[PDB]
Amino acid sequence: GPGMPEPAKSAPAPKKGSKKAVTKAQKKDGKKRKRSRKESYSIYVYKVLKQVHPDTGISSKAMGIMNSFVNDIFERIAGEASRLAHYNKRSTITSREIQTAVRLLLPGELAKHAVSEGTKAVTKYTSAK
Amino acid sequence: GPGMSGRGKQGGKARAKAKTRSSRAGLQFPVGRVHRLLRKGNYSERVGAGAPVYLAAVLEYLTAEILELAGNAARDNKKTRIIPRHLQLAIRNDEELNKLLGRVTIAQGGVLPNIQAVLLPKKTESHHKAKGK
Repeated sequence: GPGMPEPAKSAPAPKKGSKKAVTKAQKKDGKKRKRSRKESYSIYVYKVLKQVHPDTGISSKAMGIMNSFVNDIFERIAGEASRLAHYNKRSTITSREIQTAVRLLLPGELAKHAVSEGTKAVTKYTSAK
Repeated sequence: GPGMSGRGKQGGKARAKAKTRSSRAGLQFPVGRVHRLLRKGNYSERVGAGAPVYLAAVLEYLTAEILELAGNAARDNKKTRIIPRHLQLAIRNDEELNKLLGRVTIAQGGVLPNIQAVLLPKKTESHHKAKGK
């Protein structure tokens, strides 16, 4: 009856979105008309340069050398991750074996940057598109 | 007055093009290609989805100290851009950059700045005056 108090209701549950139709994905493999530069270490060359030294640019030569410098240790990291997978009796490299492979090659503060703060930085890569 | 009539013959029309997708075109991001670069490298049988992401974080730091010291060398030499001569200096003059580039150097047995005591060889007993006749 109307003399009784109305009980406290929860906030209304949001309506579920309709099933969006999955369209025909256009072929972006082997494309000739792109603005993306050939995917290489150049990504971070400009990023960390502008972050630390906003007043200072870089040459195409110096960029190419920094890419080579990273590749020479990246090859070793891949080799160590492969070695770890072999000792762990795996056919595949894990998302953890790569961290250890880097740590083994990078003594002292180099692992604190590349591995410890590297693992903290994963949150940025998952949150941002 | 009256308009001109169309030809009585049928067909000969241009065929209608297929309708384009309703879904909007996304931007190209690089980490999905880094996954394929790891596969092309053939490091193992399958590449985990997190592997190129975690390696991208590693890669950023792998030249961060190179960029820092090369940019310091550029500022010191009053240059507008980093050039190969700044890398020749920065690499050779810093042992952590010698570790980042190529062959990893041994961390222990590194030279300390404070003068260490010279470890003298164990001296033999000095020849005392021999007893004469």
